Amino acid sequence: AQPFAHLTINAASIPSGSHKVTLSSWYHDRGWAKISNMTLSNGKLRVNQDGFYYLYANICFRHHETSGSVPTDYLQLMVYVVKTSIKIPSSHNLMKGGSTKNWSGNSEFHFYSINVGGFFKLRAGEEISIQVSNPSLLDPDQDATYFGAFKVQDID
Amino acid sequence: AQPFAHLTINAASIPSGSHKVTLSSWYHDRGWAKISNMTLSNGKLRVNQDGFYYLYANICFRHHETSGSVPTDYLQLMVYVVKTSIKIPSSHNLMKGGSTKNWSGNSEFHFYSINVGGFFKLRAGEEISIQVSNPSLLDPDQDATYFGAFKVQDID
Amino acid sequence: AQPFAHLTINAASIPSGSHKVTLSSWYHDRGWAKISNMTLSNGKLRVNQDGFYYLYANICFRHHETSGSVPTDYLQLMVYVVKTSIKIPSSHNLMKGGSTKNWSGNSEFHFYSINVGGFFKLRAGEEISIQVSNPSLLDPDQDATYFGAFKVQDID
Amino acid sequence: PCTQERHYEHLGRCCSRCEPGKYLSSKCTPTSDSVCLPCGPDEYLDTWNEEDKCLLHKVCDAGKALVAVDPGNHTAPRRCACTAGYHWNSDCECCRRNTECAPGFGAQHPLQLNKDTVCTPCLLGFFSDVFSSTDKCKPWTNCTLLGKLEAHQGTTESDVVCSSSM
Amino acid sequence: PCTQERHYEHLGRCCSRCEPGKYLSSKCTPTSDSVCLPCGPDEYLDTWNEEDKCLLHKVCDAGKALVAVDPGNHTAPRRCACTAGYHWNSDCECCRRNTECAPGFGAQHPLQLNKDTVCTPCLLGFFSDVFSSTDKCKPWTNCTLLGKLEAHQGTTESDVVCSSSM
Amino acid sequence: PCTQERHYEHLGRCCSRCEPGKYLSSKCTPTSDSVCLPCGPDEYLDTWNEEDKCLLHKVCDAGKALVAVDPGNHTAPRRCACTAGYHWNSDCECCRRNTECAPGFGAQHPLQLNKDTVCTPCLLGFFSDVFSSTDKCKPWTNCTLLGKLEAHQGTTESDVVCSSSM
Ligand SMILES: [Cl-]
Ligand SMILES: [Cl-]
Ligand SMILES: [Cl-]
Ligand SMILES: [Cl-]
Ligand SMILES: [Cl-]
Ligand SMILES: [Cl-]
Ligand SMILES: [Cl-]
Ligand SMILES: [Cl-]
Ligand SMILES: [Cl-]
Ligand SMILES: [Cl-]
Ligand SMILES: [Cl-]
Ligand SMILES: [Cl-]
Ligand code: NA
Ligand code: NA
Ligand code: NA
Repeated sequence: AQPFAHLTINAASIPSGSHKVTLSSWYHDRGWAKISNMTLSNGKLRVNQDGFYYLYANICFRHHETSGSVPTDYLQLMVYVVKTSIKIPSSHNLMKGGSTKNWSGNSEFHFYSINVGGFFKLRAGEEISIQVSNPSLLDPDQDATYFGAFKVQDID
Repeated sequence: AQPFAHLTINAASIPSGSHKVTLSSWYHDRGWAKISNMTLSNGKLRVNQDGFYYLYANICFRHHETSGSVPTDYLQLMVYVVKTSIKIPSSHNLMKGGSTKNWSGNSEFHFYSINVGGFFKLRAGEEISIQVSNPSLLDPDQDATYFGAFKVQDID
Repeated sequence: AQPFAHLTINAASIPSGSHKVTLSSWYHDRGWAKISNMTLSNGKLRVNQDGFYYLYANICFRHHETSGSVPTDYLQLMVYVVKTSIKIPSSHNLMKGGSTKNWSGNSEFHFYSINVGGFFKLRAGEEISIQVSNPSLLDPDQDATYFGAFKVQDID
Repeated sequence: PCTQERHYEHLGRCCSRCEPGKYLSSKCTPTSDSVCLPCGPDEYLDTWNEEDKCLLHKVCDAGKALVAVDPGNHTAPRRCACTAGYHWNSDCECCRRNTECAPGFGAQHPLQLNKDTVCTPCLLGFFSDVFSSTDKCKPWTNCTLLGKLEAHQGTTESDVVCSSSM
Repeated sequence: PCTQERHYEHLGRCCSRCEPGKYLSSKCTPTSDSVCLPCGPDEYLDTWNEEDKCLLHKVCDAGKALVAVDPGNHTAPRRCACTAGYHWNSDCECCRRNTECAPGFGAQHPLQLNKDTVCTPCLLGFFSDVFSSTDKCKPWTNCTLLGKLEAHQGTTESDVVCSSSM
Repeated sequence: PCTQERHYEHLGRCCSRCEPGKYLSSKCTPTSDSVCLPCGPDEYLDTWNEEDKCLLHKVCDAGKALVAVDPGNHTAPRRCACTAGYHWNSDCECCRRNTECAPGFGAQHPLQLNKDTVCTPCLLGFFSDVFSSTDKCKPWTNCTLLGKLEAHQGTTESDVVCSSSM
């Protein structure tokens, strides 16, 4: 069986605050969320089968005026697609996206989305995970905040 | 034959106005536009063969000062990749992207592009289509406004 | 062997200035950079085997205040994914992304990233290359500025 | 021959659709009928269906100024509404600030949840001197309650002026 | 031996290229020559080619301030230009506002379509007192036409001053 | 039995890991041990490893206000720091402007490279009348050096005032 995963944000477990975090809760079964021959554990997607995978993420940020004013006026909205390995405790950036923003105007709603994708060689045991800059600005919709992988070819 | 589609905007049939619409005209043959073992009808891309497809869209918005000032100053530029089914009349969002913008400054030209992509399980009979927020801001270039799909693997 | 390439920016050879250029230096071996059954020459990725490839690019722009003020205040950050052919000297846009920006505020750092992707029919001899609007704003990180291709299926 | 209401045809056979709350786990074979299984946690299907899998309930995101007016179940969708002062706009797919009524106009009551303010011009004996999305036209002051007399009459935009004369 | 102008080699054979207006539908086999088919609607090829498929004409998007100066056909590309007051810039790939000439300078005529304004300093007897991308230097007023006399002479930046004296 | 420090198990065999500066080119077979090859140009591995390929050194981008304090090699990672006036922030992954100390407070010395300014209130006999991320509290003026007398004493926010009296 050919491996893949399309993981959508666990809307009931998005961390609060304004410091950068690793997202550690995603759906793997309900809605468009799915997984096959890969394993998922606290936001770390484990590769079970060696190969070249296409990796992708879509992240949406949003803020409404009923939540009060957006804290300070340095605002940089970022995603990092990160690789670790049960072998190597240390982690490294595979892909990075985002923009600096000024959401301090006087309109009721603010929105921004980031998309990234790439083709990577992955070994069994390696883990893929997502980091975001402003967790309390994350859009909890399944069509909005997600990441995935699918195998394209074997190593050889 | 393995199914795919890369569809570019029909520049001669982009709807006018500022209300959200479903784009119902795309090229399927000329330029980079192509289709194989999928069918296309008024902006609805029908799946003919069950499988896991990678879905993607790129949408560009633009405005020049010779068109006059951009109407009101609430501006949110959005794409929605939507799934329907000849079976189920109702439709659901698969993917969503975009940003709030302020294009009311005093420079002659304004531009913004959205990209989205994801891996989805699709059944024959299901239809994929695109919704955009500001149709009269759409870039009619084939390298600019397009969407597509290609099959990666069978259901099993 | 199935063809692919994931190419990351050659950080030691990013051109200077504010005019649009073709990026002519990428890594093909170190880090996440890799290539297989495709050939790479001065920023032109040559196709060796006919087929349908998925093409993608991620481009990041950045500016810090220690470099001085950002020149004029018309700023449009753009990527173009371009196709040429040793056959045809002329080149054509396949994909285009980006945004107009105002980075003239009083914060120390500014950032923006563009992503694009699409499915294209490519013949042996054809070349893919990247154009960017503001070369001296390019992020030299391997997770930041890259482009790639991988074959999905044969022509038939 | 059979009705499209509770049935569907497949392999030259009339097979039964799945009831709301259940999805079509496997299609009818030449030897057995449809197999229907209950929708998983937080999922629903609201019709008699041939559906591959169940639909996930929408999030009533408080960060979008949304709130559930109806939670939904395995049989019914969740219903959200914009919190007070905002209304749902299907263009932005977002909760937009309600329209304010200019002076001389008042907000019509009762104010409808999730719907934009309707403005009405003030009638004789009433006025409005503010921009507001919530305020109705207020009636003129009665000078006699202040121990005073009506000096000059009001408009739809301004109140009466009271005088303490003799 | 054969020329690269109208021919190409393939399977140890000299085969004929496709004429402008036609694309290479199938390469030459060991038993037949090239097969060339006409370009479809709104498509072109402008050279003698071995091309897989035809090129789509560019859009002269009015929303980009562009206009067709030449429509193109199956043989020729479409030509666009920026409408009055703008010029094409190959950095932004967009129609940029023309440069304005400061006071003391005038816009050179004839004004070229799709090209940026060229500024020239005003010559003796002419002036410019505005920033403009279109205005040439205007000549000094002749006081005698106003029934007046020249009080003080003009500059390149200001007009003459006329006086009604006796 | 063997230690995890320099060894790893694979096909029921105890095989040797690769030394820093080398990557695991091919795993141990049933007939040979591990094959380890040197890291290519600008690449490193800093531990005893079973690694597929070497890691690329980070760029100390001057455009991000970064500078190498340690270049790295095939064995060690590269070390970057924010240039004077800025400090590394792991939230934005960027060099943020240092915090300024308000009047009455001074910047603590020695100033640490790549670390944000620490503010301290001015002690008796010292003052600070500016917002600055670099300036320490400056001591009061001694009027006698100006040939004058102390008229009024200073604060932590203002200097002494000197008078030339008799
Ligand atoms: Cl998880
Ligand atoms: Cl789940
Ligand atoms: Cl890789
Ligand atoms: Cl269509
Ligand atoms: Cl077409
Ligand atoms: Cl799906
Ligand atoms: Cl190169
Ligand atoms: Cl390299
Ligand atoms: Cl193509
Ligand atoms: Cl729902
Ligand atoms: Cl053309
Ligand atoms: Cl490093
Ligand atoms: Na009112
Ligand atoms: Na002038
Ligand atoms: Na201070």
